[PDB]
Amino acid sequence: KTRKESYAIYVYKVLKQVHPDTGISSKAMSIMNSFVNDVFERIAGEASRLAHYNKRSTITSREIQTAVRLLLPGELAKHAVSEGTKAVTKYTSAK
Amino acid sequence: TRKESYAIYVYKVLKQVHPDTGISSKAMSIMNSFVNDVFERIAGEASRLAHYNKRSTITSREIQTAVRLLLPGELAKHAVSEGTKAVTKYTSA
Amino acid sequence: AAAAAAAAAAAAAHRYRPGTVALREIRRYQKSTELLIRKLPFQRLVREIAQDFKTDLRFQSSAVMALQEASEAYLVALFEDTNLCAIHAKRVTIMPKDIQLARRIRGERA
Amino acid sequence: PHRYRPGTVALREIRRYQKSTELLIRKLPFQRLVREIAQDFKTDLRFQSSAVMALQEASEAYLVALFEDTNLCAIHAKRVTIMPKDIQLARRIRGER
Amino acid sequence: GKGGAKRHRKVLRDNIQGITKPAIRRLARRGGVKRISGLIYEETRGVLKVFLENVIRDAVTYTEHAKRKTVTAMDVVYALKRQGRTLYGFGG
Amino acid sequence: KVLRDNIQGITKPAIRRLARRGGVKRISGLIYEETRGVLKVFLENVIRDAVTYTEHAKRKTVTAMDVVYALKRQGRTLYGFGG
Amino acid sequence: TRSSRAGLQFPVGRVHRLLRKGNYAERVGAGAPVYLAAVLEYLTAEILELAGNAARDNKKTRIIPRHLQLAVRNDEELNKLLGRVTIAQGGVLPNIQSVLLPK
Amino acid sequence: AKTRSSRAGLQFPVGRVHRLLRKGNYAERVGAGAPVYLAAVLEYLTAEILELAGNAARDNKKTRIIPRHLQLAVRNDEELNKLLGRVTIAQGGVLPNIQSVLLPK
Amino acid sequence: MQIFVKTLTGKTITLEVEPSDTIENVKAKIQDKEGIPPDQQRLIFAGKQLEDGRTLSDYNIQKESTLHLVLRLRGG
Amino acid sequence: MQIFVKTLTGKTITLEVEPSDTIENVKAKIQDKEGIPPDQQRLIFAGKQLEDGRTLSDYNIQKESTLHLVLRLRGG
DNA sequence: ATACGCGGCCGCCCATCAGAATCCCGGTGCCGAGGCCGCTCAATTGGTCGTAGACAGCTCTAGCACCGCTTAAACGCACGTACGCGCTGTCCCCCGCGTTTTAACCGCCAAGGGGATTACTCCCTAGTCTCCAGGCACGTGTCAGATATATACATCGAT
DNA sequence: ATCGATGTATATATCTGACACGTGCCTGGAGACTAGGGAGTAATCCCCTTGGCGGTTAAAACGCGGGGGACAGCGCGTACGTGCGTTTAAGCGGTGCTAGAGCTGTCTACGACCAATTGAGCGGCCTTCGGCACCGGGATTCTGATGGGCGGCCGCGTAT
Repeated sequence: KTRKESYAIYVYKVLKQVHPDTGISSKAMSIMNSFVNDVFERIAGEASRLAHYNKRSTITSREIQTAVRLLLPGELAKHAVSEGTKAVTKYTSAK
Repeated sequence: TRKESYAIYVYKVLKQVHPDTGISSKAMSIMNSFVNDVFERIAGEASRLAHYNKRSTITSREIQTAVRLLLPGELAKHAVSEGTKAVTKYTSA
Repeated sequence: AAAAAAAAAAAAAHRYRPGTVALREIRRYQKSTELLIRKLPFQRLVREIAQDFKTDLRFQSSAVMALQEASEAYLVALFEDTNLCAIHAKRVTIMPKDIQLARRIRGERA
Repeated sequence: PHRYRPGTVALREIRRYQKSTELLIRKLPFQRLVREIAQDFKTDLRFQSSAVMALQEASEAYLVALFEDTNLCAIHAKRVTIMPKDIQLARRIRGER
Repeated sequence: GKGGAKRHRKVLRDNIQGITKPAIRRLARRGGVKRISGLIYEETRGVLKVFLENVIRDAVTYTEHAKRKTVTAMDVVYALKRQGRTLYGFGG
Repeated sequence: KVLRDNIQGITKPAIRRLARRGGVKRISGLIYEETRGVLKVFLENVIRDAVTYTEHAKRKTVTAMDVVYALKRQGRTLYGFGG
Repeated sequence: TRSSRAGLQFPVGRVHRLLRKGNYAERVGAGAPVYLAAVLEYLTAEILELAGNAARDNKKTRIIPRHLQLAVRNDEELNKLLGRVTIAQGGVLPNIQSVLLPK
Repeated sequence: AKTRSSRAGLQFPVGRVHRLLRKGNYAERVGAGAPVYLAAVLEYLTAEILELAGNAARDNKKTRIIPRHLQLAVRNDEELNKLLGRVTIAQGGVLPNIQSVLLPK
Repeated sequence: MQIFVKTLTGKTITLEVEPSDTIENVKAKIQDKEGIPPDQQRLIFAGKQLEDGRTLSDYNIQKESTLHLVLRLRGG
Repeated sequence: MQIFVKTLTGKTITLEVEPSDTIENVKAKIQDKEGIPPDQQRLIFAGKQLEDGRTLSDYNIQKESTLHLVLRLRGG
C-alpha cells in the first residue's frame, strides 16, 4: 500500500507521560509531527554546516552539542544539554 | 597551502566588456564571496528539489527552474536563455 | 401592590449604549476560530488569476483551504500592527496609510 | 554676529556622511567592549585585528538601518524628532524580539 | 429602449466585486480596532492581491517542474517557506 | 582585568552619527542609553554564536571567520571579508 | 535495544538512518543518533503538558489545535523558538489595547 | 578544442565548478552539462553587475572600480538589489535620499 | 546620424543613432525592426564584437559605417 | 480554611491556607517548616498526581482532604 | 274584608376526593484509551580492512603590550528660537439599526483526467588510469588615486 | 533691497605602495574504459477534482441620521542643535617576545559494506465504561362541588 510514515507513536507516549488520561485532536497530532520534522532539519543541517567549515568530514554528537547551544536561549539550553549528555553517557555505560 | 580564488574568471570577462577598467583587490574578493554564496543558494536549491521527488541526479533542468524561482524576472529569463544555448553549443561539439 | 420587577437585563441593561458593541464583537470573535472571510468567492479569485500565469489548472480541495488560512492570518497580523500605529497617532482608526508604514517597515512595501 | 539658523548644519553633513564608506565607531573602545563580554563566557581569548573589524562593520550598518525605520514612524505622527517608543515600536513590529 | 432578448450574466464569485465586504470587517475586529475607513479596506484587498500572486507564482512552478496537472498543497507550503511564513499543521 | 566602563566607550557623538547615516533629522537626550542596551544585545548573541565554534575548534584566538558565520546564522550575512 | 540501552522514549535507530541518508557529512559521528533522539523527546514533552495546562485552564477534557498555540503563544520561551512558524486553526490570545478602554 | 569551457564557448571554469559540486555533498550523482550551464549563468550575472559597476566608475571620474561602485550598482536596479536585499556591504555606504517632508519651506 | 545593419539574409536596415548611443540601444532598435532580442544579437564590425554597456563612440563608430548582424555561433 | 496532606510516614499535618491562593504558593509555606524541597514532594488527590499551575478551585479541594504522598526517583 | 304563614333562596362553617409538584432514586448518548492482529519490510545482529583523524612535534607567525610625541575627537557648559504637545471645536464620515434582496451552503448526481505502481532496458555518471599545462606562488615595479596647497562662487540669513 | 562669510567644489603637481606581470614549477585537469543501477518511457486503473442542480434561511447589502472621532487653530513651554573653550584619550606606526597556529608524520579507532533474522510500526478495524444532561415513581399539598340549619324574602294566599 502507501507509506507516509510519521512520529505518531513517539508524541503519544510523551503526552501519556505528562497527563495519562488527557486527550488530543487528530488535527493537533499532525501539527506535532510537522513541528518535529521541522526541528529535525533545523538541527541536523546546521551540524552538516560546521563539519565542513573547520575542515572535517563526519558529524558526531559533539557538534550537535555545540549546535544546540547557540540555536536556543540560556535556561532551556543548559537543561537540554544536561539531559542530552546523560542519556548518551548511560547508553555507553551499558554495552 | 592552495588558496583558491575565482579572480581568474572575473579577470578575462572584465576586459571583455570594459577593457579600460580595473578591479579593487577587496572589490574582487567581494565578488569571489558573492559568486560562491550565489553558487550555494542555487546548489542548495538544486539539492532540495532533487531530494523532494527522490532524484539521484541534478540534471540541467533541475537547475533551470531553481534559478527561475530564485531570481527576480528580467534577470532570470535572460539567464535561462544563455543556459540552453550553451547546452546547444556544447553537446554536438 | 404586585410590582413586576425589571431584574432581567433585556435591551436596557449592559451599561448604556455608547461604544457598547465595539469591544463586544471583538471578544466573541476571539473565542471562536471560524474563517473571517467567506470560502466561496476566495475560491474562484485564485482559479481566475492562476489562469493568467498558466493554462489548464486544477486545485486540491485543501490547497485553497490552506491559502485561506495563510491569507487570513496574514492580514490580521497586518492589522494588529496597524492598530498600534493607529494608537501611536492619537487615533483608534485604522487608516489607508497605517497599512503602508507597517508594510514598508516590514519591507515588502517599498 | 552670526550663527546658522537651526537645521541648516545637520542635513549638510547627513549627505557628506552618506556619500562616504568609512566606519564611525572607534577602534579601541569597541575592541575593549568585545573583549569584556567574550571573557564573560570564557576568559582571556584573542582575535585577529581584522576579525574585530568583521564584527565592527556588521553592527555599525545595523543601527543606521533601524534609525531609518524609527524616523518614518516619527514622521507618520506629524513629528520631527525620533522619540523613544518609536524605536521600541519599531522593534516590536519587526518582531525580531 | 427595448427588451431586445436581453440576457444578464455578470461575475461575482472570484472577481473582487463579488467577495463580501463584511468578510473583511469580520477580519478587522479580530485585531480589534474600533473604526474602519472606506478608503482603507479597498487598499487592504489591494495588498492581498500582491501577496497572493507571488505564492501562486512559485506554486505553479513546483507543480510544473514535476510535470503535474494537479497542484499539491505541499506545493503551497514550500512557497510560504521561501518567504518565511511556513505553516505548521500541514504536509510534513 | 574584567573589562567594564565599556558600555560608555560608545559616546554621545558616535551613536548620533549612525542616526544621521540613518536619515533621522534630530534626537532626544534619552535614547543614547537605550541603544547601547540593544547594541549590547546584538553583540552578545553573535559573539555567543561565534565563540562556541572557536571553542569547538580547540582554540582561543577566535577568528574573523567565526564573526561572520555567526552573523550568517542570526541572519545578517556579510559580503567582504571571508572564506 | 536502543530505547533500552540508551534509556529514552524516542527512536534512536530511526534518526540515525535519515541523518545518513539526508547526506549531512561524509560519514556520521557515533555521538549523534542517540543524542539527537534525546533532545527531541525533551522538546516533545515540554509542549504536551503546557498544552494540557492550557486545556485545563479553560476546563477541557481533550486538547485541540486552539490549545496548542494558546500554550506556546503565552509561554515566553517556546514562543520565541517558534516565533514566525504559523499555525493551523489557531486563533489568538485575548488582547485589549490600553486607550481603547470603555471608561 | 581540448578545454571544455571553449567547447561551450566560455570564460567560466567548466571542470573546477564540477569538482566543487562533488566536494559540497549536494548529491550522489553530478550532471554533465549542469556544471556548464551553471558556470555560464553566473557568468552572466557577474557581467550584469559588472557592467554597470564600471559605468558607475565612469560616472565619478575614475578608470578603476572600488567596492561602493558595486554597491550603488546593485541598489538602484530593482531587479538587482531585489535578490541581494539580504546582502550587506563591506563599507557599503548610502544612497543620498532624504525623506519628503523634513526638507525645508 | 544614420548607421546601417546588414541582417542575416544580407538585407540592410537603417537606424537613426547618435555616436554616444549604447550597443544595447542599437540592438533594441534592431529588435524593434526585425524582432530579434538584444541577447541573441551580435553586432560585428571587422573583427570586433560590440559589447553591451559600451557606446558606438567607444569603438570609434561614425557616420554611414555598416554593422553586421549575426546570431550566436553554436558548436554543431 | 484548613488543608490536609497525608505523608508516607503516615503522621497527619494540619495547616491553614486561603482557597484563592495557588497550590504551588501554599507548598512553599509548607516547605519552610519541614525544611524540604517542594520539587521533591509529590502529592496525589483522588487518582490524580498534583499539577503545577492548578488552582485549588479547579482541584475541587475540600476541607480535611486526604492526599497520598509519593517519594521521588532520579537514579543519578 | 283583613291578618297570618311560608317557600325556596342564601351566607355560613364544615365534611370528601382527585389533581399538581418536589424529592427520591435515573437511563442515555459520545468520546477516547485499550487490545487484538498480522503479514512484513526496515532495523539489528556478528564482523574485517582502511582511512580519517586524533595526537604527539615543531617552529615560526601574529597577537599583545609597551612607549612617547601629536591632535583629532570628546567633553562640559550656556543661550534661545522654533518644535512638541494639549486644548478646543465643528462637520461628516462611520456606526447602529430598520428592512429589502442575494448568494452561501448542503445535499444529490457525472465523467474522465491525472496521479501513483509496475516492468525493462539502455544512456549517462562516478570511479579509475596517464599525462601535462593552467594556475599559483615568486618576484618586482609603476601608476591610480590620495594629500596638501593655491583659487573663485553660493547661499542662507541679518539688516 | 545689496553684502559677506561660510562651505563646498575644484587645481595644482607629486610621491608612493599596491595592482599588474612574467616566470617558473607541480598538482589538479583531461582523456580513455567499464559496469551497473538511475531515470526515462511505455501500460493500466480508479481516485479526485470539477459541474450541474435546488431552497432554504441567515446573511449580505442599503440606506438615513446623528454622534464621536479626526483634523484644523491656537497658545505656552522649554529642550535641543550649533558653536567654544578646555581637557582628556584614542590612534600612530615601532619593537620585542613567545604562544599558539600550522605543518607534518605515523597508529589506530569506528564507519561503511555485505550478510540474515525477526518484531516494531502503520492502516483498518473494533470496545466498553464513565460523564453530560436530559428525566421517572411515589407521597403529599392546594384547589373545587356538596350540605344541613339558622335567618331573612316581603308578597301571594286561604279562612272566618
